[PDB]
Amino acid sequence: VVGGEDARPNSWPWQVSLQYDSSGQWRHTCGGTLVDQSWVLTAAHCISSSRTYRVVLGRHSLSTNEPGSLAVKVSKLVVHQDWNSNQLSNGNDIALLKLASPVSLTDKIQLGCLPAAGTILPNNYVCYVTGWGRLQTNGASPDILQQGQLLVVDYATCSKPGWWGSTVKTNMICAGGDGIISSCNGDSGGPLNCQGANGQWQVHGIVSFGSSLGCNYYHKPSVFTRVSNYIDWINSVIANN
Ligand SMILES: *C(=O)[C@H](CC=C)[C@H]1CCC[C@@H]1O
Repeated sequence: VVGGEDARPNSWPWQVSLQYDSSGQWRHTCGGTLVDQSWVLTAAHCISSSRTYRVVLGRHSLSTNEPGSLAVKVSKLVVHQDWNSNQLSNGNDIALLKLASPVSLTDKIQLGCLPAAGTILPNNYVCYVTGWGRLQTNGASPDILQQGQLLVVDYATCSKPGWWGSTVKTNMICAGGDGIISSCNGDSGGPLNCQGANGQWQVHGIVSFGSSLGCNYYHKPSVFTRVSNYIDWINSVIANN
């Protein structure tokens, strides 16, 4: 996250680290959200069928084995069937990962709540992106979970040709776009968290893409997969695997 700050420890208890095996080291590559005791939600672009995956849960520092943090092997990968890696701007950038065994819920490890089907956030809605990605474009990755505040930019604005133009579809969410705060490489797959009308935190987006001009860029909002578009698919995959 560029332009953000350290999260409070364990305050985003659904946030996952998605890691792969790199030459006998476990290496962070994407974020994710725990969405059921057996399933993590993430971005399809984070998945290669050739890598091997584990998920780390209940974490704050990526390098410290903190008490009550947990690594679990990932055993099944389910990418959205309409995802095309060669057409990232079509959307459908979504994947569900099955854990080898269910996690027990705790104070540090909780489920992230999804919005109703079809829910659209209005312009300037307040949300927060979280992750262990880069702190600036091509710069450092933190050890500690960051968060950053991002306001929703609605479709009508974000599709303008000064913004993303036609890169952006109604199956995505735009947030940010001031050039101060953004997601960045390494935040991919993790949550856009927005608090619903009754206090509750919900995960509305999955970090998908930013601009080749830079992670933080005026009138290039960070783009997210819109979770309220796949509620039905998420539940089918879970019932059927
Ligand atoms: C994820 O962190 C990145 C988007 C965030 C702004 C992805 C861009 C391509 C590589 C990475 O997976």
